[PDB]
Amino acid sequence: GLPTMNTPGSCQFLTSDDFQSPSAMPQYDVTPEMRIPGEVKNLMEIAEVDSVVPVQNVGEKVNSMEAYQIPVRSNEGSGTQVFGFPLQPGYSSVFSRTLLGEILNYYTHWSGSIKLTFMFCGSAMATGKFLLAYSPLGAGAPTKRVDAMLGTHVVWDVGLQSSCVLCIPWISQTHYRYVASDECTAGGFITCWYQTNIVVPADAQSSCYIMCFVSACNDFSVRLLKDTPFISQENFFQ
Amino acid sequence: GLPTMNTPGSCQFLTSDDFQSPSAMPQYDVTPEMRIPGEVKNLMEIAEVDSVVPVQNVGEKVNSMEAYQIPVRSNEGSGTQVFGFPLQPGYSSVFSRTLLGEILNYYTHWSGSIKLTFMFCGSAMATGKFLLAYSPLGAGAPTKRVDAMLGTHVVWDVGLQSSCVLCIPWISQTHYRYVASDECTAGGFITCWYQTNIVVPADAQSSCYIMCFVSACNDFSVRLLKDTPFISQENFFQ
Amino acid sequence: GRVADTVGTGPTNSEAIPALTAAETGHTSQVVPGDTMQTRHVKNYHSRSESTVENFLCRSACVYFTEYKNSGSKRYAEWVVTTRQAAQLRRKLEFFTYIRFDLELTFVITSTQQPSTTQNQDAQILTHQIMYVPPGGPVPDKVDSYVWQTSTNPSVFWTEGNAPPRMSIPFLSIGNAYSNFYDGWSDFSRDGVYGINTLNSMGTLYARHVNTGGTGPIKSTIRIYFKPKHVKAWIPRPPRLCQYEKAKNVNFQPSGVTTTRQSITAMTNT
Amino acid sequence: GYSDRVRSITLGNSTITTQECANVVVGYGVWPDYLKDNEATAEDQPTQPDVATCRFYTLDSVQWQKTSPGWWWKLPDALSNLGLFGQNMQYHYLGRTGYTIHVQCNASKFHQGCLLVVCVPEAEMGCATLDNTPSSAELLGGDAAKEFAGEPIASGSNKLVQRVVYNAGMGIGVGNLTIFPHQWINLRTNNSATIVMPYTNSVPMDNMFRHNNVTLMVIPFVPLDYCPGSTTYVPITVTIAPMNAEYNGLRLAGHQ
Amino acid sequence: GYSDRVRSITLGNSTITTQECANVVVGYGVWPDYLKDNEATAEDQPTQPDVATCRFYTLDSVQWQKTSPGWWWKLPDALSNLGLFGQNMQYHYLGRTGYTIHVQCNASKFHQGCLLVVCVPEAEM
Amino acid sequence: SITTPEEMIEKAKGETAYLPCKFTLSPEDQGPLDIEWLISPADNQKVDQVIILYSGDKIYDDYYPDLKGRVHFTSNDLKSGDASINVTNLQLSDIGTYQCKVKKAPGVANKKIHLVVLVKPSGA
Amino acid sequence: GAQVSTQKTGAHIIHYTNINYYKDAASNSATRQDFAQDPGKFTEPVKDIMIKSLPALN
Amino acid sequence: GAQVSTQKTGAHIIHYTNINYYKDAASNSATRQDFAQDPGKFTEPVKDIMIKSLPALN
Repeated sequence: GLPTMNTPGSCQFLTSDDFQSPSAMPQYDVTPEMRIPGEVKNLMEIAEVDSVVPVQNVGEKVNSMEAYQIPVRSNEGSGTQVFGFPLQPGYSSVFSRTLLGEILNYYTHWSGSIKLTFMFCGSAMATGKFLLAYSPLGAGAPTKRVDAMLGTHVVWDVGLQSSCVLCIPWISQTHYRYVASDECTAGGFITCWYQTNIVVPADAQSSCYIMCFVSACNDFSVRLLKDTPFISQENFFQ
Repeated sequence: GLPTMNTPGSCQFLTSDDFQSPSAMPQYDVTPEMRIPGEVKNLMEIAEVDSVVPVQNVGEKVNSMEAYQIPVRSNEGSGTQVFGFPLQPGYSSVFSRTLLGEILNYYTHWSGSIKLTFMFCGSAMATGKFLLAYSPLGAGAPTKRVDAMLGTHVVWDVGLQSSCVLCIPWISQTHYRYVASDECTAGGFITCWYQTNIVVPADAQSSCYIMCFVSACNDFSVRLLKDTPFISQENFFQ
Repeated sequence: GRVADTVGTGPTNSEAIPALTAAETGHTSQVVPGDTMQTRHVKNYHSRSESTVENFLCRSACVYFTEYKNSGSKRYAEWVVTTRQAAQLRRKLEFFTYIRFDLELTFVITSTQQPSTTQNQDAQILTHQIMYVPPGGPVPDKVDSYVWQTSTNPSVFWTEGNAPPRMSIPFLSIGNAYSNFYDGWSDFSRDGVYGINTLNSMGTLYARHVNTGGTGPIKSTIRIYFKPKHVKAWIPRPPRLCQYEKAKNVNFQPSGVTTTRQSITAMTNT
Repeated sequence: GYSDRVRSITLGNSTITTQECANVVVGYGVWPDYLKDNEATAEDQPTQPDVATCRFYTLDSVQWQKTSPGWWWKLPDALSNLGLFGQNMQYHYLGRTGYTIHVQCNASKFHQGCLLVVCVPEAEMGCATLDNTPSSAELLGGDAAKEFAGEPIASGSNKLVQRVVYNAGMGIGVGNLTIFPHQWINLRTNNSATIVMPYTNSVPMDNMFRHNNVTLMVIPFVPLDYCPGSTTYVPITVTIAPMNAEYNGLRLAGHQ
Repeated sequence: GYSDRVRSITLGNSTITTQECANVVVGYGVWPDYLKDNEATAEDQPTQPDVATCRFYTLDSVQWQKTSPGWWWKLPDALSNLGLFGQNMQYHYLGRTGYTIHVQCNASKFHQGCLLVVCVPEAEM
Repeated sequence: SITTPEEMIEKAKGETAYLPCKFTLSPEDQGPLDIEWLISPADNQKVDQVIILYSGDKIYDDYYPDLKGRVHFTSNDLKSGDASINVTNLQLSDIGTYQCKVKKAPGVANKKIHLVVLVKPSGA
Repeated sequence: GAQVSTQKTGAHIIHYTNINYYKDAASNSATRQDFAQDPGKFTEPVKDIMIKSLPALN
Repeated sequence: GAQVSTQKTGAHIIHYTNINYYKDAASNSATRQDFAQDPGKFTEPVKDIMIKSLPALN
């Protein structure tokens, strides 16, 4: 016998272990592989696909299609606020059930840039201009347009090209931020303001809707696998 | 199965063991390293930095800044003693809480030479000369200047260069000495005497203060890690 | 790794003054014995290997222990992972302002039968589960919870009598180093608790009995041992003088800078 | 001829001279510099103001009395209300800087005394009340110096700093503060101390209001003494210049 | 494909888009630039903040009524309370700048009206 | 944890005391939120008595006959980090030590407030 | 892919063998033989070099 | 017939050894180092390429 000595850890079952083991079915011949469309190699490939944001998640609107609709209308002034929410892509109820959010909730750390695409869905006769703004943390969320304008922003002019992209760049003191809510790694604020009005001719509807989409940029990644808080169980199903 | 035989020591947990072990987090991607100033590779790099000695550690003076101050004054004679303490760099209360001492109290053995730097902090109008002396063991500590003079010593003349270095060389029958108190490895004695007087003009203070610093020479080393007697605990903190 | 030799020197009479300097400058003098006395030449072979930062830090230490029972009220243990509840390892780490390391975790789990009146006790062997929940993961609120299903949380299962269970953890910070000290706040208004960040957040450990054994009551104790590995460290500090008071802050009771002796020429301690 | 006691330091539209100096301490051997591409994480283009902010600011003076325990200043915060350095702190999420610190105190050849001048990274201080942590007003002097105490601060149910000098507010031995970058101002040798401090942190950039990452401390080890008929008012004066300053994350002004 | 009606303009952390534009007028043929050595008179080293101040600021909106006579804005002064451009105005004796001005007004294919947009050097009133 | 866990507050009879209990959550704290306020009166030898509870999305009053209708939460939104309470129409017989207990597993925190009520309205 | 390295021995060389078994670096054994040193950043952090045989201030 | 491969390490290489012991592929250890990606089948599944700087519809 070769003289050996067992180390601590001997005979434990660690659920993330990677060891060989004898097969119960010697020489079994697996069914050959087929070329199937849509092969997935990495979960980030899913995260980079756009999905629809439920921005208007207020009261009973989460039990209908209205949660995905952002109201806009012709006003009797300018510069009022359209929406606002925080950059908490895994923890904000705005973001938590998107494709990006559902993947994030299996991880502890996230890093990288994010894209918000907006699509105007009024009639072709409606025109308008909007200010989309991101304000890094440290001073709170902006309350007027003249304070939102100081941060990073895009002025969207509505026309033949129906959609506009706001890029939220990675601006952080750390290389990563937590998926859970945490003030040391606060993300900042996203808001939208009327730059000019919505203007329509007679016999066109003066109320309209915008839709928002989220996805990850090519610089995005996640760390430290964990269990999601979304699925649960009291007994084994039947 | 390869025929093997377990040796004694199998399945023990020895706290200073060095074995591989499976990671609980497969393929996790650590945050990249940053260039941070002040990297430390070896605790001796700390020991070679000077720190202030509490020579006047008498009574309530340990609860003030006076513990670090060595009194000198203009006398009506010469040759009286200024201070004395033993070369017990880990065990003497004079030395035990310095940088050098705090590192020593994690070790069982010490070897090498030591430097004591003195800085005169009287007024620029004050002059004086001092004898700094080390007396190897075997005959007890000197009680007069004429006995201190027989050993190894420096005569410090106070002037534009404000500081003077006494080197305590390694003179021992053994290659190492114990950090704990032990008569077989006694270190000897350090004393300081007035060589001439402190002399000042009128309208200058006739009392003054010296400060002492300790560090290790480039020949110094330590052996056999242990627990320090300085930190303790009755329950887990909260 | 060796220490420096001693150069032999003879008598001297010159303008060179190696032993006179100015400590005001912040510089530590580089004097050796040959500067101030006649010395022989010495071939020194002593080494400094036992005081590298790695060898100084890489020993197992118990950071925490707790208890849980097979019946009654406290059926599982729960511990937020930290180094700041045990004095000996905290003090060693706080020699440095910033530090990177990996960890080796070892668990020492032992059990004791408790006094009772139950007759005919024939307990079977006990298995234990230890689950690690990263921060943000859901936590169990009872010993029989779906959380113990551990689809994505690493868990170790271990039966009494075998070798102690052990696993490695990589450097886990969102920052480029762990910070042992933080002079600031987490909230931008600085009206909160001072000294709190999340650069050291490591998660939670839960431990339970899988089976109850027999009809009698049994209490177990789990001791957690941390050994740092692959260490890098920066910005040395004065070692902690005052005794530790709290786990989450540096609060102290004032104390003298050392202990006393009788007089400034006294050769012994008091 | 030449003398190694004289020194001039020019930054932006400011210059400082001294005729009785010791040397200049440089950090941990590292001179300050801008953050490089292969260590950056924030993606936006940084602003680098470069003379509007990298220049000497002189703070309010402080009196050295025979019983003074000592003083401290948290560094980003000490300059936070002061010039365009303050304005850039107020308008940006993120900032990065080093410093040139210069401490001045002259007195005659008949005065005596000795001060330690130290720059302490991450000087997290303790509360007098063991369960509490100290309030902001107790820790942040804000362009006015904060004072140490001679005796222990009494425990109550307060939020005061445990201020006693021989533990440096930090539960340590004050004589061991020489492991940090430092000089001594010893009245018979020297009337100035200068330390060049590089940026130090566990992250590449940080918020400047939330976190004070270095603390200047000035502590008399040998008390001020003199004889009657000599001048009794001896001030100490600190001047600080940020070096290689950068800012990221522009938005509306404030800290909340 | 392509269309000469669309335009994007990015400065600092700001960007502006438009889908029905005409062209871009450049001054008197001269694009803005820093002052050169052989035309300088002030000897101190200038500060050049470069993204903190060179970016789009949006002013308060104004209503076009059927009887509106028109509006004017003096340029340094319009931005004088506004961001780090305002702060640098407040802390310095001397300043030098050009501008990109962008005026926006949309309405339907059923509205009609015409505005002159002019930039007047030295408009002493 | 809770911001200032040890403090003392002085008010006069007839005025209404604000007892601040503001807390911050760690990312590990993912259990359900529990908020308890209990009392140890100075005059009386009864000790550790619940006065007001909050659990499972709702409040529970009516635990201390003495403070009946005179103990309420001050925040419209408690789970955002505010568990402060108001006591009203203060009299001498309530001088004591109030205790605020916030639970969200794994995390647990408490805060002790020593309320002194004085005869005359005067901080001396 | 074994690596051979020298053991710690006394003065007045003998070797040992290692093979990594796991897929992550954090599983490896400790790094106990890094004996580099650099004390000059803590001692002597001065802008002007100070030659030991000369006066420090002139 | 040992295979040597690189471990997962940090950025600012170290190797490990494996030998298969069993006769079926299904006995081998997991395949944890396959880092290829191909998101263009899910993003951009359009017949006509869309150049990012141009209008999408003309």
